[PDB]
Amino acid sequence: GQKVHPNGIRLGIVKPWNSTWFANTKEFADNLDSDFKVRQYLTKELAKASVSRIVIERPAKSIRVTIHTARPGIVIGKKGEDVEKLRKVVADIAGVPAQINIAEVRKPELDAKLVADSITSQLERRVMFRRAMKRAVQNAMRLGAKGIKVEVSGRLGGAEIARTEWYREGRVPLHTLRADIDYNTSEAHTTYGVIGVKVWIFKGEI
Amino acid sequence: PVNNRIQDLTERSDVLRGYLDYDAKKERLEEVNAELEQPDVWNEPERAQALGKERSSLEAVVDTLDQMKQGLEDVSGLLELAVEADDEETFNEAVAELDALEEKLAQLEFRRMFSGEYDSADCYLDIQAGSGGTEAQDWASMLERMYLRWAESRGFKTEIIEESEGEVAGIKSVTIKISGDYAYGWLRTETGVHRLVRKSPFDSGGRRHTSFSSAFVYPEVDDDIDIEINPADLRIDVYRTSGAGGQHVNRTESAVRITHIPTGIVTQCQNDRSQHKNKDQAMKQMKAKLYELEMQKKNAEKQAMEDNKSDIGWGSQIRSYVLDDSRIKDLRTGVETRNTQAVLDGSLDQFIEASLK
RNA sequence: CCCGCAGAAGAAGCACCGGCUAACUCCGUGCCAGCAGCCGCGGUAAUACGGAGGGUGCAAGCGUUAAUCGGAAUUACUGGGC
RNA sequence: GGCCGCAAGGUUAAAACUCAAAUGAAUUGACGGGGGCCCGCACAAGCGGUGGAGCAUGUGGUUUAAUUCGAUGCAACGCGAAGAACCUUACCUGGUCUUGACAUCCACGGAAGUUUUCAGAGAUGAGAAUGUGCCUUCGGGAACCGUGAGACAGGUGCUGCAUGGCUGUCGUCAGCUCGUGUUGUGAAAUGUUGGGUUAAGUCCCGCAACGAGCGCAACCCUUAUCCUUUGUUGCCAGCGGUCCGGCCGGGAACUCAAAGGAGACUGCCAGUGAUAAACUGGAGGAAGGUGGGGAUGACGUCAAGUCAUCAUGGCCCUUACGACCAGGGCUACACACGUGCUACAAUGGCGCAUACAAAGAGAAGCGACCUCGCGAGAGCAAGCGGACCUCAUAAAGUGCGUCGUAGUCCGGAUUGGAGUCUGCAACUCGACUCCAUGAAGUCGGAAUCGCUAGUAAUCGUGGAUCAGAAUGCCACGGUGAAUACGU
RNA sequence: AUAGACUGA
RNA sequence: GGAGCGGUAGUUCAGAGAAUACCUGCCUGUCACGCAGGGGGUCGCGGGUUCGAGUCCCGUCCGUUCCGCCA
Ligand SMILES: [Mg+2]
Ligand SMILES: [Mg+2]
Ligand SMILES: [Mg+2]
Ligand SMILES: [Mg+2]
Ligand SMILES: [Mg+2]
Ligand SMILES: [Mg+2]
Ligand SMILES: [Mg+2]
Ligand SMILES: [Mg+2]
Ligand SMILES: [Mg+2]
Ligand SMILES: [Mg+2]
Ligand SMILES: [Mg+2]
Ligand SMILES: [Mg+2]
Ligand SMILES: [Mg+2]
Ligand SMILES: [Mg+2]
Ligand SMILES: [Mg+2]
Ligand SMILES: [Mg+2]
Ligand SMILES: [Mg+2]
Ligand SMILES: [Mg+2]
Ligand SMILES: [Mg+2]
Ligand SMILES: [Mg+2]
Ligand SMILES: [Mg+2]
Ligand SMILES: [Mg+2]
Ligand SMILES: [Mg+2]
Ligand SMILES: [Mg+2]
Ligand SMILES: [Mg+2]
Ligand SMILES: [Mg+2]
Ligand SMILES: [Mg+2]
Ligand SMILES: [Mg+2]
Ligand SMILES: [Mg+2]
Ligand SMILES: [Mg+2]
Ligand SMILES: [Mg+2]
Ligand SMILES: [Mg+2]
Repeated sequence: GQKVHPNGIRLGIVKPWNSTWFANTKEFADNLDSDFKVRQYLTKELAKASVSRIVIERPAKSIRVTIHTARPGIVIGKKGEDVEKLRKVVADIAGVPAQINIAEVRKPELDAKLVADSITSQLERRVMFRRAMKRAVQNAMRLGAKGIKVEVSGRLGGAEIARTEWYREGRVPLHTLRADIDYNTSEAHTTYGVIGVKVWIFKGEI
Repeated sequence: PVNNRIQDLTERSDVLRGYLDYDAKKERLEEVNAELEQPDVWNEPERAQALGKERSSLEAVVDTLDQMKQGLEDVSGLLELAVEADDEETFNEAVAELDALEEKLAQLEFRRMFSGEYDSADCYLDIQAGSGGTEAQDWASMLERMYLRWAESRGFKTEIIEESEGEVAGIKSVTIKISGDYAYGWLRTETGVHRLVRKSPFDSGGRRHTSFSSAFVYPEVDDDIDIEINPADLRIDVYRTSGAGGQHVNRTESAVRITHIPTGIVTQCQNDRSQHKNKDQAMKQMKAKLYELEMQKKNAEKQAMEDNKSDIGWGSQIRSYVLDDSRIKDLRTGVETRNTQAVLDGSLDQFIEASLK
């Protein structure tokens, strides 16, 4: 039937949070909305920058945004111009002084978000779904992932009846809480509808 | 809003001009005046008087529409002099004149729907399920419910004459009397087979299925024969009783034979020994036969209209009810209504108005 | 039959494109109109209906119908079965 | 038609027409009122309910200008809705607007703004004053309001049978598959079957299978025991004094608070078992065989639900299917159904006195004390962003008295009058209080539901939504059973 | 001992 | 034409009741069957007797019977 979100079920055990700050009931909603606006802006500008995830931390009267990307060069820009411009807008949205830092996600094949984004981009460019899924699985296994599961659902190939396909290699234990299961989703807006892509990556336990 | 009412009546007048083609009626009047103006028309008085009455009929529509546009101009001018000068008296006067124009226009609007002797007679609706089985019976039940609700909205009386309930669901056949002013004229165009396209609830697989139900509207008739035979139209001849006494030497003129002079139907009675009783029996039989003749005259439609009743099945649809996609459409009139819900309970007048054409 | 004159000048259409079978998209329709040698297509996102663009096969011919044989080893003598 | 026969009929034996199949063997599932072996409050044994009454709430139907839309066997019906007087609102009536309520963008005019009248139910419209500011290459403008474009905005409009995402369900059922090898012409089979065993495709052994993956189990939270830390706002063993009140002096004992560890592992003993797996007991231990509870829901099934959280292909409307405002409706009522609350009383109603809980919330908020009002509450005014203050007397229970089997000193529906609170505004249509009245109902037909232990039954308490509006939902503890021969 | 039937995309 | 019999729940039958029928609620995935709870006509139509009428009496429609002959 329905499956629990691997990140949510492992939030306190073997996973970190994407937002780490303490706030009372008065400013809890305001901080959440500001973080949502900051993430929406950064994702839109850095969509071509291969940003795996964004971590927003709020020190005393400050906001430190760490952007994990597989292409640090484009995000940083020449002489830090791009990150400085991003820092200005993030500070404007948050209302408190901002500090944007860039982290490098080495081995981009072993990242659920990057694989899902790549598959959706290929599907939008009318690349065969089976070819994209097999290549993604083969790359992850070659790089050293202990297991990967890729699921693509929707009107595959323009068929009037939607279907769900999935390829799994290695071990992908979703019932082991001490498993470092990296899970992420993405959607591709094709000419026939919306196609959803889910990626599970198992990189070992503990 | 009164100016909008003026425009609405202007729209009604303009479309009524197109429907009744008063310009074409004037075109007919063009050659009507050719022989009426000249004195060479009373050689055949039928040619003269009939054209004179036809000219009045043509000019009835033509002049009323002319007075309609002229009246609308007058109301617009009066309201311009009223509202701008704050003359509420003229403001109310133009409304009354505008109402009078609507009455004149409505007369010609009702003229088109005036057709048939049974136009004002009470209508009788018969709905019988067809292809679709139980689902067709349910469609028939859904069909009669909206007809009853439509009749109630129009104020017409509803009387359930008979209903043969379906074995599983719905009703196989219903006969309902709808009584009201021009009830037959309103519902005479709802005759035929209606197609329902929806996923069958009775089907286990839930497949999209098509069902058919009929709707036959027959008008109010006299349904009674009170013809009284005439002695001048009857010839009575007495003769010897050939049966039960025709052998004996002594025979009396107890046997009678009554022959209807106009029709030619012969009737003879020899049972009783009294010619008067035999005459009475022959009178009853002959009058009964004449009663049958009038009944057969009424039954002429029962062998013609029943044959004209198309089979309740594929290819006989007059209106399509696509509930799955919400695209109810009358193929005869080419009218498509997206709101399935309204047509399912009332608002059938939308298709009726186009069907009056 | 040959020799001269003039001028590209006087000269290309038919069937088909769902599979069998070579050739794919758009638009209109909506179990209607219709197609169809068989399987079948059409009930609101049709390479099967109609039109257009493109293409395929023939060509002063192209398709349909009628008739025979073949495929049919499906009357088996060559050459079948209970 | 011919022949045979007493007859029934037998024997020889077509054609028209109709369909694209009919048929044999074998394979995988599914099913059987076939067989064998098992499991689950599935029956069986018990306890308490519903179906009868009143009321609350949802739904069908009817009505209506509208009674907005969706959810429909289990798996819809106290459902989306964790809360419709206005708003919400998507519906109706009426009055209005049309690059628009909401976005980008061009040009022009303006700061923006802050106050007063003005006619309208309001939208809106007509004014009148006030300021006319700030960065400033002082060159600009920046922002924020209007005007005129027109590319565009907008839709809770249709299709969940085009879709993403999320969810229900079989079902926490134990199953579902793959690689290679092998068998069969093939669909397929094996593994995954079989003897045990288990909650389990759990484990052992055998075996043309050898291994692997998703499933089971474990890892996670919580509870039951102990140790180590820390001792305040929590605690009071030893004391000191004290108004006797942990109240101060004190103390780090204990309860407790939150962090790290120990502990449970068939680890050990006996018996059976195929020298295996396991099971039946036993010791010790707080806990014994998964100690209890929760989270965790495999391949797939229902074209299951949601286009109305959202996104979304296509289709549809654009001076209207868009937008604003006032009022009304969603609360309508000849009926039927579902889920609940209160009762039909003595294991009880009422009056007086007196004990024992847990959990949670609080700053446009929780509200102490005192005074006033019979009461709902009103006035004044501490404390608390909290182990500190407030919400905040828990009730059932125990003692005494009374009622004495009656439609009653049961029951509190309905109605009349008078008020309090929120809110612009309780008429439609809120909650609560006081006086007055006192309906059915005396244990409920066919039928039907839940539960195996701190469970059922019963008693109170808190929270989300929320200005106000719970018998619903979510959570917290107090007393506390009966029964299970068995399939 | 009793126990019937599920139209048609 | 004469002599009798009748006319009552939607139907068939008793004298205002029974069976069938028809509602409502159950059972069932749904129907049927089955279970449970209900309602349904004021006696064909008129008059008269009667304190009192479906009943008794008369007339009338309505259907059922048998007879209606001898020369
Ligand atoms: Mg080809
Ligand atoms: Mg098309
Ligand atoms: Mg041959
Ligand atoms: Mg053969
Ligand atoms: Mg013969
Ligand atoms: Mg039982
Ligand atoms: Mg009840
Ligand atoms: Mg509703
Ligand atoms: Mg909808
Ligand atoms: Mg409202
Ligand atoms: Mg309003
Ligand atoms: Mg669906
Ligand atoms: Mg082989
Ligand atoms: Mg197998
Ligand atoms: Mg298996
Ligand atoms: Mg076994
Ligand atoms: Mg296993
Ligand atoms: Mg084995
Ligand atoms: Mg023990
Ligand atoms: Mg588990
Ligand atoms: Mg569906
Ligand atoms: Mg639906
Ligand atoms: Mg409601
Ligand atoms: Mg109310
Ligand atoms: Mg607290
Ligand atoms: Mg009382
Ligand atoms: Mg009573
Ligand atoms: Mg149990
Ligand atoms: Mg609360
Ligand atoms: Mg509240
Ligand atoms: Mg409790
Ligand atoms: Mg049958």
